[PDB]
Amino acid sequence: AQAEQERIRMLSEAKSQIADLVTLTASRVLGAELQARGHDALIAESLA
Amino acid sequence: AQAEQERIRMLSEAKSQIADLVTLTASRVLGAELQARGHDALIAESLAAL
Amino acid sequence: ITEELIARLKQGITSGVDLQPRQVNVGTVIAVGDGVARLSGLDQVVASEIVEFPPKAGRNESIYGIALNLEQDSVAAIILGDDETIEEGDMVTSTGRVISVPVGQGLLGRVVNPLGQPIDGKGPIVYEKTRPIERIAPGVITRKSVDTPVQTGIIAIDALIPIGRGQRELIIGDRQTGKTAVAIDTILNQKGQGMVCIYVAIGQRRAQVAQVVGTLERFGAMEYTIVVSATASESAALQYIAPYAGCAMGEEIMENGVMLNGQLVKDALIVYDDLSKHAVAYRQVSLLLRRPPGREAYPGDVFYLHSRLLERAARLNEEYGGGSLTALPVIETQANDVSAYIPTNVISITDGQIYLESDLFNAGQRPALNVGISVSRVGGAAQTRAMRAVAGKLKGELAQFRDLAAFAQFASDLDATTKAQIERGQRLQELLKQPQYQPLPVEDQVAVLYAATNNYLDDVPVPLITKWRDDFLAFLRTAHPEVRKLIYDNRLDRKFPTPEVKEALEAAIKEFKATSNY
Amino acid sequence: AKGVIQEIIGVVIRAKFPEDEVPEIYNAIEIPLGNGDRLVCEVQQQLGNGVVKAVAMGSTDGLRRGLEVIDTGRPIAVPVGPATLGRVFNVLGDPIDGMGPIGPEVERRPIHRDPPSFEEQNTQAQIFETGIKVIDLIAPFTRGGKTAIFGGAGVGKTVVIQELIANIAKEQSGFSVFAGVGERSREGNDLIHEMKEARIDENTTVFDKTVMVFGQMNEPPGARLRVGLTALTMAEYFRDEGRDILLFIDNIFRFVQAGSEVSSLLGRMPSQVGYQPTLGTEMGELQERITSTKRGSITSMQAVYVPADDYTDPAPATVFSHLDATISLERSIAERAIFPAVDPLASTSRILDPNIVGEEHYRVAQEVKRVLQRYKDLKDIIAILGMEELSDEDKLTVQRARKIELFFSQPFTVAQQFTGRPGKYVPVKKTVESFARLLNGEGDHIPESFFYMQGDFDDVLAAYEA
Amino acid sequence: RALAAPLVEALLTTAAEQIRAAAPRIAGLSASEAAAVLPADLLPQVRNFLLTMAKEGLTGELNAVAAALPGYLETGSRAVDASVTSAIELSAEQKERITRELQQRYGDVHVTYHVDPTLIGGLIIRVGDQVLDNSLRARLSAIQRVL
Ligand SMILES: Nc1ncnc2c1ncn2[C@@H]1O[C@H](COP(=O)(O)OP(=O)(O)OP(=O)(O)O)[C@@H](O)[C@H]1O
Ligand SMILES: [Mg+2]
Repeated sequence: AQAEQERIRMLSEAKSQIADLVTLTASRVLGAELQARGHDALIAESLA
Repeated sequence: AQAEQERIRMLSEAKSQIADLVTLTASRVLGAELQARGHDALIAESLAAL
Repeated sequence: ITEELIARLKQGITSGVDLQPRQVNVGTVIAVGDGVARLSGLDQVVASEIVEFPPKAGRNESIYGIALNLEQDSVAAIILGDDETIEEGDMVTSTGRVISVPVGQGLLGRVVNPLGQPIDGKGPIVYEKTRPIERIAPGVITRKSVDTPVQTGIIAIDALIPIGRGQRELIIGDRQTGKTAVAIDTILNQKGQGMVCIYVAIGQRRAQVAQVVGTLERFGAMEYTIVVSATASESAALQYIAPYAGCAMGEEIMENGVMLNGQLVKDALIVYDDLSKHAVAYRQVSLLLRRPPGREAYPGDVFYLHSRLLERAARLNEEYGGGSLTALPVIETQANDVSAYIPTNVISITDGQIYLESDLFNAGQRPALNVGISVSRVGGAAQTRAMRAVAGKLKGELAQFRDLAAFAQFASDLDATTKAQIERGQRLQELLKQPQYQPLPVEDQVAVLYAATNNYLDDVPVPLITKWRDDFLAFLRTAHPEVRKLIYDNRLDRKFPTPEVKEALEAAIKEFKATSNY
Repeated sequence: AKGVIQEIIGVVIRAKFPEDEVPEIYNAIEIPLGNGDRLVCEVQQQLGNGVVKAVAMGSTDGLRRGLEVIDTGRPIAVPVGPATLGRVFNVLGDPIDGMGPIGPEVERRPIHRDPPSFEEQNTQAQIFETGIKVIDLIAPFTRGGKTAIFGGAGVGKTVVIQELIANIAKEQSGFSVFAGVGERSREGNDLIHEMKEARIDENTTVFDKTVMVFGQMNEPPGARLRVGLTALTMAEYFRDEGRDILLFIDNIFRFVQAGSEVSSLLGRMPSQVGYQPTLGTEMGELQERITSTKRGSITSMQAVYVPADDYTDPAPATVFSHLDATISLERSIAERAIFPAVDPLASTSRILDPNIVGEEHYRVAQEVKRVLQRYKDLKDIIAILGMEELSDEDKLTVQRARKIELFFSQPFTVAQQFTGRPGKYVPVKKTVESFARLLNGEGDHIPESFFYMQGDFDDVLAAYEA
Repeated sequence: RALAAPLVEALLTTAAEQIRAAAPRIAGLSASEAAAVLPADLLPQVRNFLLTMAKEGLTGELNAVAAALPGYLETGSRAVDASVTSAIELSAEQKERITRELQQRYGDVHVTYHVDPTLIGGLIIRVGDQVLDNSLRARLSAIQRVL
């Protein structure tokens, strides 16, 4: 029952996952150029 | 003690799960980015890497 | 505190990976035989690495292989999984690790592959440490003389052929004789003796390993038992590396220990269910690799094969931890051919033998030990002082009966002393007879043997002797619970038959005999 | 997907395929012949540059060094289904009986399949109810277990097979499979086909409930090697449906021999006495598909022929490593008109322990075979003492032993139309109760020959009362 | 024909090696320009082959001629299988680009192309027994760092 702490902890989309996606995909994997409209919406729809 | 150990294991599992989500969503992302542009840029970079 | 997760991440992402492309060396499969691939030019491969065979079209998994032969311009890799999928031209990647197996508290009550992958279907293995297969033996000065006894639970073994922690006793027998039965009885008897049993099951049928695991679970012994299994259908590489994985899992117990019943247990017992099948698997591996054979087609380094495996079973001294690892190799001879190659090798390697004969097994002596030839070079050092003090007369009388064993059917027309010796030997042999899955604790065995060596079963007829035991202990289990505890408490006393326990046991035996009729 | 034959040495064919289309390790080669039919080979070793070494499965007495070969991609595909029931097949699944070929609509399954995983295996051994008193008492089978008969000819082994098929088909659904591996074509065929077609049960012939696959001695070593796997695939189809299957691999040893030859011609380095290095693994890949899963159980009762009388030989030892029960048919029991020639002694089974069968079953099975533990050793004494006229109590033991030896016999349903006696199906509980009550002495009132061919002690009593 | 193998193979390999070595220096030359560029110390056929292609301006393809040069006195079967994996299906000009950058490994050896769509970007270059991966290595290295 206390394991619901995981569910309440993971509700940090803006805090962790969005920035982690941005940094991982732009700075590390590819070059710094990440400019295409719709990545924010894609991240939002994929996280859900 | 086993409940505490399982709580720690659940925290580790949550970390692994969010890692899986960030990796999978970063694989979904950058697909359209490469489709729009830069598909040949990576090819050229790798060919120069030889 | 999700901010801790965000801080631990986003830092290793930014500066924890090199991401620099570099040439890596791979190999091409150029010939697939009966489970053997050649891998062509895969350099920088260690002599026993576990190559990967990465997934390709039509195969969503990876079959691993062991690069046993590092030839020139070729690397003959023995395939651990199924060879029917690997084809010529397949790419291989050399994982830099020699085969390692997960170890620790996590692998208790779980059936695993020799690679540490669970096959009981009860979830992933929980672990944090991997121990390497094929490590060097502990060493000469690292060990200590074997003193603590391993209570088998069978009167014959525990009284005449002692097994101690660190002693390597060989269970050698002919086909269906009770070798796995003896091993399982030993495993079931360690319920409260602070030992972690391990069962390796090299080359056994899946049904037999399943029934063994079911027996162990049914008796509650699958909370301190690790079951490895490389069954007959599995590739020869898995059967070849099964005992080494088992003994690595046991060396983790011996060196670091695990929390069993809230106590740090550093003693382990490992049962190699068939080294006669492990040797066959290694012979198949060698002959498919075209290595030069020897006697009975076994490779030259097959004595080395079992020697590495068994010489890692040691009794460490107090400086190195005080742990232990008892090994119980099992061998299936053919027509009692002890002089065969693998049986002689393992007999020379081990510190003792438990000869199980088909003649005694068929006759009715269900624990089919042949005490005449079965030896334990540790001997009395692997027995409690109580059992050591009581079993001497047992051994002497059994030897005397064996000298007169040809005379049992002519007992009537013999000397009075010879007839008495024959009758006592028959009673003792019937006493040593034991059912399956009924191990007797040390105090019960001591009580029964004290009643037998002293003239107390003389009036009981031979066919009822077994029944007598099965009643007497029950009596001690219910009527006189204190005498059993009294025996168990001073079992380590140098002069075990101290007057208090002597009077208690005498009174218990007399009270039982007076009430019962036989 | 088309290669060219390079070398032909006996029944080993080397074929070079294109670089990117090399066949897998167990695919079929299927060499086409001029006269319309094809020679289906089986790959055994990928090697070289597109070159595969394969076993012929046929004569190869009409093949050049340039013939094309058409890889089939999949291993030897055998027809499985209700259609392949009551029919005789070869190693390739082609029906060798008089009736027509199997229709294309029938599912074809690969000959090589993975045995069931460890998780699916039963955690407790279970007795297999055959109905035969001596078999279900002395040497009980195992659900998904292996049993071997050690008997020659004229001891009723074929009739035992027929009754086992009939009993499993009546009490359970009980479809049966018979793989004659390296059998005499006279014994295996036209003396098994005719006897099972003539034998009938519930107006249905035994042959109608049994599949047959026959790889005989005349066929090349590969055919005798893979006939067992063909039968395993056919039985495993029915096992997947949950139905219980009884499989008779006649001369499983001839399977091992076949492999040996297949290795000797393949260039494999010999092991032990000429046998193949891959002996244990080859036997495991066949004996591990014979197991009792949750859905269904393939119970097997094989036949083992030991060269000379050597049980030390690697082939019998490897066979015995995978055996759960042994049934020792004897000439002496058969010639005494005892229709089931199963010897009460020399017939063991690991199920005979009180934990599985039960304490009463073990107790009586030890009570019997104990009066015969001496094999009535009194018979030696009777020979030079005439019983000393009579034994103090031994004479009773002799009477009980003779009565139980007569009682081991049972009228078989398959022989019901031969000897004119109805077949008796005896449950294991009835057998244990009957033998226990006979050993108590209830059977000390009836004379001998009243136990001669009767199913239960109660059936013997009815006869005494009437 | 059998006697040809050693001598003809050696001469053809020498010509191929000389043409490949002089390909960088002798690029876009003429008869006199490559005569002053390409070393005249090579084989009598080698110098002629180097000069004639440049005289007609086909000097850029002269290196490709070297590719056929060994195969003229060989079975021409030892061409590296430089497999090229890329998730994006590649056009003909893309494949020409890859082969022309890949000739630095031996020549234009046997090159096979695959998709493996689960890759993202990049391309996996498997030349002989050396593999260069540049497509999904980054993400999975990152997931290893994260875990
Ligand atoms: N101590 C015993 N008490 C009672 N029955 C026993 C005992 N030991 C063996 N048996 C009987 O003998 C059978 C065979 O024993 P077990 O499986 O232990 O032999 P094994 O030597 O391991 O044989 P295998 O070579 O087939 O693995 C058991 O199933 C059981 O019926
Ligand atoms: Mg065993």
